[PDB]
Amino acid sequence: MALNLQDKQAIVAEVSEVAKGALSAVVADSRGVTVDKMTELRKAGREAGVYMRVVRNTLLRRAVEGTPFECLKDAFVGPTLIAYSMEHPGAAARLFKEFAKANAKFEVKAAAFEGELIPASQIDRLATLPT
Amino acid sequence: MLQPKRTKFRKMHKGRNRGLAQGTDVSFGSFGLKAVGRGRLTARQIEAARRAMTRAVKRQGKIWIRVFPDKPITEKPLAVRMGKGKGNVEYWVALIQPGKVLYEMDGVPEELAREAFKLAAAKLPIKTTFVTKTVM
Amino acid sequence: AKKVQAYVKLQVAAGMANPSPPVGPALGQQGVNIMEFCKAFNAKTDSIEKGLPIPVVITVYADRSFTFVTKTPPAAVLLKKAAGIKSGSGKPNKDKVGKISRAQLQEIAQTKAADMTGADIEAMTRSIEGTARSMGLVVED
Amino acid sequence: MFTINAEVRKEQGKGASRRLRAANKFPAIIYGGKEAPLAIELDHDKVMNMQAKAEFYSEVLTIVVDGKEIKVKAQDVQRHPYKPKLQHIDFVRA
Amino acid sequence: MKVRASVKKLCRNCKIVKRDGVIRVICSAEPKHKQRQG
Amino acid sequence: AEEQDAAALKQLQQKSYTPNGRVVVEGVGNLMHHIARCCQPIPGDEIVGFITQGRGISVHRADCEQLAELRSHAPERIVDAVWGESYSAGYSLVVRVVANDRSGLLRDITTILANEKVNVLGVASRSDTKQQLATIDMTIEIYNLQVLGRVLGKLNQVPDVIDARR
RNA sequence: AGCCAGGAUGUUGGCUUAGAAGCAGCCAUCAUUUAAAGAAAGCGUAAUAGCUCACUGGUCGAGUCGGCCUGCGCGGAAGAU
Ligand SMILES: [Mg+2]
Ligand SMILES: [Mg+2]
Ligand SMILES: [Mg+2]
Ligand SMILES: [Zn+2]
Ligand SMILES: [Zn+2]
Repeated sequence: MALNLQDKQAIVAEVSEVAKGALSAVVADSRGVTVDKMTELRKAGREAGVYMRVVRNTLLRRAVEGTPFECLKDAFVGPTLIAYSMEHPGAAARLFKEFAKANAKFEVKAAAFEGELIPASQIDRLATLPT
Repeated sequence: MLQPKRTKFRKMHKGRNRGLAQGTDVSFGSFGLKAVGRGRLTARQIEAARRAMTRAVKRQGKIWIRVFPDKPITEKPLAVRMGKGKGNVEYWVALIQPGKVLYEMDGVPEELAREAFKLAAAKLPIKTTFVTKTVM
Repeated sequence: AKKVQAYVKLQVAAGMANPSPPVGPALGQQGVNIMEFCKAFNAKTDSIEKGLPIPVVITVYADRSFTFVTKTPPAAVLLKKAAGIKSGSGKPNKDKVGKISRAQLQEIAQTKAADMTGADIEAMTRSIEGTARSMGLVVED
Repeated sequence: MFTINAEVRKEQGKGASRRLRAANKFPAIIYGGKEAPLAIELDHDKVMNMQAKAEFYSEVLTIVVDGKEIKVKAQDVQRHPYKPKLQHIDFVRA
Repeated sequence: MKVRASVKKLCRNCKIVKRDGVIRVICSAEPKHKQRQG
Repeated sequence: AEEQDAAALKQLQQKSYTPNGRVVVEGVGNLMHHIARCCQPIPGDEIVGFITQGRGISVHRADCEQLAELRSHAPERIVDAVWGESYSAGYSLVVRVVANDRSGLLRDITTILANEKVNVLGVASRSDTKQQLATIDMTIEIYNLQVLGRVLGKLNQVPDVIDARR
């Protein structure tokens, strides 16, 4: 991996993404597949395009380092295998339950679908969204 | 085998091999095989080295042979006594001092060149080290 | 959706019913019979076009038959009748064998969009272009 | 660009040079222009490190000697015949 | 057992080791490759 | 020694061996013609015939250097054409084969050339002093481009051969 | 460094071959979904497949990597009362 600069840039990008958004979710592909990669990514593409980065890089001093800048509650999610999915278009989109669905339909696990932050929530399969 | 096509004299004195080389830099090519060890490279040995290095490279990129075996080394046959004049020229040698670049090489990666020169070095009787085309 | 049991993409032109010389043992390696790749194979083939190789999933289960869903034919065989020249690589950079325009490539691209694993069509188009280049056809942008 | 630390030689001669070499230094000299030639020692390893780049050979280098930042280009170098070493360096003032 | 003046890692799985002051290539992947200095 | 002997034998054999629809120039067949040795077309990527003063037409293979020169000099003697009906024999392949000379490489090459259904009309041979590179040009006769390609492949397959081309 | 996963799509890139599907070889050697995944480093097949690797994210919590410098040493190093 490259030194300081690139990482910093990445962090900045992540922060920016966070700023332009609201709802998010988590996923932990402990035994996932690149075929199953093309369900979530595919979905994202369908929704609009490339913008939605899965950004699997949940270090205590990388993705957690950018957490102090925007939405401080995500620091506790840091440990273990995780991939943060930030949403841009539409306030509280359908992408939260999507992960859960994927998990259900053969993907071993999905970080126990604990979710992220809209009312500072935790592990709840919230069907109530704008539709 | 490398050998002078014509000469003034058939037989040369033994002489001595003290001093360092003049052909010290990698003049032509990019990489060089620099004789650390003092001695004399016979023509045959040189040829062998060349074969090794050319083979190694796979005729990709050019190779130079800086040393030339210009000195005729004589021998007496077996069951011959010490007088009766100086013996006949069995082979030709290049007196190598420390510093003499023996082979140069370009048109290759560095690693490949090094590998080639390892093989070449094996052939040779003298200790040899890898060198590069230095600026100035 | 289970993982690797015995699924593999391996067949020549879709019009050629029951290919014994090209595929032969490969399609009937497992318990699936040779008779399965003709009646069931040409059912979906007649709905579109013949003379083109098209891949298909061969998830061989224990219960005789297998589930299958056809995908999309390659740009390889497409770039011959549509492109012009039927040859390609060997000496691409030394001398240009053939050449395609971008518009045509783009057009070709969007028909395959069902099979492609791309977010935007532009990306797909560029991939196609790249493929063409690799094959040995300098794009006329 | 390159700041080289040099010290003026109290003793010049073959033997002195040899001694310097032994003690991880090497004799160099500065010359050029109206000024007289200035023979210095150079701490060897640092110089070697510097001269791994072609930048060193091309660009003007700052030899610091007795609190004088002498701007010199490296003019000619004596390398050791069979070792990654520097016998001696010539420096032309720029 | 090869016993050479020159012992060398002949593959990535070959491992040099000094036993009783004797350099030895020992290899899990290929028992031909195992060597000794002698 | 054995290898050398074999090579010699092969050479001898070659020597022993040595001892009109073809080219329809511009929609009119049966024109006095011949393949030029500058580059010898068989099923080549088009041909061109230079109408000579004596000996009729000389076929050159299209995009030749000599032919280009001729065109530059005077275009009116040149005539573009098809490679006729493919002459039953369709002769003339010279195959230059560069190789690293060990004791028994040339012989091997010769052997490989034989057995395959190729009429060996001539074999030019020399060892270059620039290294120990054996270089050889086999004047051979064969009925198709595909066949030629196959032959080339076969030649290549003998690992001592560095490159084999016309 | 161990340990847990992935190591995909266009794709069987084309071509050349008898076949060649990362892997007889020859030539381009791109883009895509990308956290990252070589038109593939080695094994592997009649070719597919399969198994490792590079590269990637976690796991873990301190240095580690490999030159080139020389010092001393080790092997190389078997004989006869
Ligand atoms: Mg003295
Ligand atoms: Mg013991
Ligand atoms: Mg010893
Ligand atoms: Zn081994
Ligand atoms: Zn011609």
